[PDB]
Amino acid sequence: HQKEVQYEILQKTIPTFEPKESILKKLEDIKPEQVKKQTKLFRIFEPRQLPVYRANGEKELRNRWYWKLKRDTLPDGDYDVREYFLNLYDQVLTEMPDYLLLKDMAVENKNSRDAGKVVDSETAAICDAIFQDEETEGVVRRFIAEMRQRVQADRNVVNYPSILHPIDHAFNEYFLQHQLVEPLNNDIIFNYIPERIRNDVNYILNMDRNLPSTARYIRPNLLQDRLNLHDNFESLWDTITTSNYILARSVVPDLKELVSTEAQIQKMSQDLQLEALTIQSETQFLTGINSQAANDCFKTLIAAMLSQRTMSLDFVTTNYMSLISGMWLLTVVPNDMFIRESLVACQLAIINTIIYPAFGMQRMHYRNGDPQTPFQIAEQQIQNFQVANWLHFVNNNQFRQVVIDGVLNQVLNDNIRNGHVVNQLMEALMQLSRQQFPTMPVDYKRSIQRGILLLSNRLGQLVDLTRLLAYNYETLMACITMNMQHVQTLTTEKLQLTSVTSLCMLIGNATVIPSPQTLFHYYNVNVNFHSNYNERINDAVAIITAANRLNLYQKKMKSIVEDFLKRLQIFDISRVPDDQMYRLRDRLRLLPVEIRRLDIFNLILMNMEQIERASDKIAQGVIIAYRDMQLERDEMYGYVNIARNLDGFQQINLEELMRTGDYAQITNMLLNNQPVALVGALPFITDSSVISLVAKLDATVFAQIVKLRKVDTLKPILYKINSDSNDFYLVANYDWVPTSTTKVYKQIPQQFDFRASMHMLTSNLTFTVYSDLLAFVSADTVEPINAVAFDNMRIMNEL
Amino acid sequence: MDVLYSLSKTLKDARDKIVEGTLYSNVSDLIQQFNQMIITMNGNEFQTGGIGNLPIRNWNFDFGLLGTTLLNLDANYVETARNTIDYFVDFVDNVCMDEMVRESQRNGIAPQSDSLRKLSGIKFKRINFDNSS
Amino acid sequence: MDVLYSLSKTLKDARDKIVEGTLYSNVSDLIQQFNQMIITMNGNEFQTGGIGNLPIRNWNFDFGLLGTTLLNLDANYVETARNTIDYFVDFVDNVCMDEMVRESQRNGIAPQSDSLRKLSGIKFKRINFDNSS
Amino acid sequence: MDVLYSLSKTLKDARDKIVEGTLYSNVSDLIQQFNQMIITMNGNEFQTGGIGNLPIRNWNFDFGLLGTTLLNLDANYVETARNTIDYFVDFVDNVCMDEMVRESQRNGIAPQSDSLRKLSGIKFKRINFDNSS
Repeated sequence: HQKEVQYEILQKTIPTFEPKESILKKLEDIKPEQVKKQTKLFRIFEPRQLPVYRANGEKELRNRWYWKLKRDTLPDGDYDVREYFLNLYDQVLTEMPDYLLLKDMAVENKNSRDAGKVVDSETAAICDAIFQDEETEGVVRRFIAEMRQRVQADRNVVNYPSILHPIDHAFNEYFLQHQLVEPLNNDIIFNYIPERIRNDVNYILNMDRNLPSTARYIRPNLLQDRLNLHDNFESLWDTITTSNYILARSVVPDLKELVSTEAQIQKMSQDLQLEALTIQSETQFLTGINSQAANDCFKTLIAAMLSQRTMSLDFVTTNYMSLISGMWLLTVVPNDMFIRESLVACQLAIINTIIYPAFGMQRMHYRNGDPQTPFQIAEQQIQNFQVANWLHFVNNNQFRQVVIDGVLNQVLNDNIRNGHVVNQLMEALMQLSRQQFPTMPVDYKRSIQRGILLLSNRLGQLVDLTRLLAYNYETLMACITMNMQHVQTLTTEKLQLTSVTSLCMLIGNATVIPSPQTLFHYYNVNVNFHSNYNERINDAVAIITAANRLNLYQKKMKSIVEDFLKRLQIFDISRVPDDQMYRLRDRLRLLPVEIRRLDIFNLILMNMEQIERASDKIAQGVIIAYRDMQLERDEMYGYVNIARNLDGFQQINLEELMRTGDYAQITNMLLNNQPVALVGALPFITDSSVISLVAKLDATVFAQIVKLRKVDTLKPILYKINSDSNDFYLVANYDWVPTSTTKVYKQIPQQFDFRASMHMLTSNLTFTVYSDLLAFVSADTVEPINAVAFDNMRIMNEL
Repeated sequence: MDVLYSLSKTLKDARDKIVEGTLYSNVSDLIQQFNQMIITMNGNEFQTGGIGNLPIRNWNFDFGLLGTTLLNLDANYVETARNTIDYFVDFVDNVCMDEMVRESQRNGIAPQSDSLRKLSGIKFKRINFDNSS
Repeated sequence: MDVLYSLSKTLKDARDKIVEGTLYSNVSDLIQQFNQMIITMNGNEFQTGGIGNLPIRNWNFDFGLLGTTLLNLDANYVETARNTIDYFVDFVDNVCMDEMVRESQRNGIAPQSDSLRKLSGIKFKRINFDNSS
Repeated sequence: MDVLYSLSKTLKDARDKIVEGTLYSNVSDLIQQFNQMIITMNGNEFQTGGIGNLPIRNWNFDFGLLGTTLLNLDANYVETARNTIDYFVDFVDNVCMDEMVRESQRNGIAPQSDSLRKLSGIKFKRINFDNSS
């Protein structure tokens, strides 16, 4: 019970989904980055006809075209405006197209006299409106009637006329100029296959498909780990290795034509003569020796080596057959693939139960934490060449590190790959079969020696098994795209030495190699996971950098990191330690932003002020000047208390006033009638009443600031006095200058200019984008009987 | 002096790097700095003095930003950039000449021309970038 | 001239910046410019002439692009870049030598060698970048 | 030598480009290189000068990284960067002086000072960047 409690305490800090196997589905549901196509041009502005007024305030008989936000939904408060622009950045990133084909958006130009087309239907509406307008220039009208698209099918190019606001043109032009589609051909697909599988003679790869010059594809972002999650992220790395282990288990092949379990069990029982001994565990000795255990051992070993997930050894010391099999396990599997305690325990059991007793040596008094493993001490303390040489190999058979195609790989000693070292193992244990075991009881000695011979006499089968395991490991490792970082994980995969015995005693001579489709599926899953990892890193970094550069100080990067981890699809975020979350936040902060997202952010940042000042429901500030200032004459309002700039006034930032809560300065200035300029995104009341101006109601909207110590309810008055006012006669029929003591800091809409809005958008006429490159590869395999290893000899030679 | 040097270096980099056909990645940071300079200088009135025979000159800044969305720079981009670059270069040269012809005894290291004194304000500190000469 | 200078400047920057162990962020723009130069020059045949004792040399460009998927440049990247850089430097030196030994009364400002006249076509203007000398 | 030059070049760029008010885009790559240098040098002990009257200087590197979150550099960023740059510049000057005063008949081209010998290791090769002098 206590063990379960402690293990649950440890596991609650690991974001691994509790039904480990289910992780496989979550890994295989990750698809390639969804290919986004643009259906209409991106627009933030539209041309709109607005009434205009003469200098005397009388509405004119014609409307004028101005640029207005299509969706005017900007909030009040500077911080809220910056949050709105961050949301706009997220929207643009999510809806950013990966490629564009303008012909899809091309529509008939009604006024064209030469069968002209334009992109998009909004451009057609704008062009018709300008064409029908009476105030349009004759030259502009004739150009609309004559402007033409140019479709060059031989060159695969299309140019269309478009009407776009300069910001809209900037966005659409960036989309057109920076598409993610690359030309696709058979050379690209052939090089997409892992290089070591293309060189493997056991796999026949053919290109029985013809790719047109119009074929396209999007390159996966296989950038290596920028977060270095293998370093100082114990829980996240545990989860990553667990997911990789599950996937590798899914792709490891199944053994065929194993030795009959009944025959091998009877052989082992007859040789060991357990019933004749006095062992308290007579039945348990041969339990777990079956074909299922052998397959489980094969899968566990190869998957653990592929995922670089630490393994623990579970064995019963009294079962010396398990130790004899563990000798082979330590011969073939690198010693650093096991948790130090398990390796030490297994090696010490082997030393103190078999090897040292064999040579009449005093049992080793091994001290935990010794820099030397028990086998390292035994190598120096044992004089026999066979056993000492085998011990030397087992001591020095750690993984070697090599970078292939930019991917770090953990590779085996060449003696493991060809299976030759098994001979040495055999040699060593053959010596152990001839040893006296000086003081050991003779029946137990006979049983131990006969088990040693049980393993020894399978030399050919064990060489074949070692070669098969190494070949499978290499072939599946060719499909790994992320660096194989070796880290001792928090939790391990428990490997039963009885399963090792099953694999050693039941392996036949049926070569089983990964299917070409299995290799392609494994490589595709790895590529999808790596690409999603990189893309979500890019998204998180872009959003964090945008929030910091937008001065969104109340933004919590914790939510961004949680969303990033959730989109990685393999983390239960509820079990991520907080220190690791904050370390992830810091490391994400240190990364630079990806070029495309950074360019989009630069566009939004440079156009922020123009977009905000185009809003009709927020003003940029309010000047309280207790002198009487004439109402300005503007074509958009008539008379209006509009400030073109804040020059000549002390500026109080309303956001800073809200954040600090110190209203002493503002209160002192309002009480003493000190001219000031309150700066910040403010809602305003449009007042068309001349009587309101005479009553001076615009100067009565600031006492609530002092009363409530709030600035969120500040709604300055913006007078709009023109002939449409019910009391405009007061302006017209009397000799006076309309004045006010307050002005609203706001901008005037930009006029629509046809010359500045007409652009030519250029794209390709058509192409087809492909996702599964490996579907273009016809992959066959040789007969397993004829499968060869790296040394050009058959994987299994016992035949 | 730092702001004046930054203006001059931005203009020199614009002349050297804004060339037809060049990848925008070769000028992205330069275009960002140039747009920052335009934003900081916009809406400001400057006067270069009438000391000696140097004529009084007035300078206004109401320029638009440069594009940032092309894969390669074209002729239109270069001409649009040059129109602004010529004005900015003329302003910088006139400010430099106005500062070069003035001297003071109490504080000779501080700016002498009113244009450079204005440019020494905090609001122009944004223009400052790489000081390598 | 601008294209030839841009080739020389790109090669000098590749020699100086593409070094083992350097961050890819230190060369991203340089790598993009280098790859653009490779794309533009690939598939083109040049001849540096036999004027005087200068030997006739034929230049063919079939080079792979430099990778863009590293965090720090390694030995493989540097060697792969250096082979191409050596070939391009030899080509540029030969083109410069061919141009230097030529003159004309009519259009002596215009290119004289066949290689530089070919490089004056629009299909090479993409190579053009920072002109700071 | 290349690592020492890269240290000096990074420090010169930091002194010239990390200035108050400058756009972060003007330093972003430089900030990445600077942080790489800080990470590489952190946790390393150096000793310079035991020949002639050159004093024995001991150097420890425990510095925090520069931020990447600002739009324009401010006073705090510049002060932190300046402190780190001052320490690194003093270290580089002392290492250069230590190397300049030594000589060898056999391998005079090879590093002579222990600091440069340590810097010639692989663990410092990451510091290497643009070699343009």
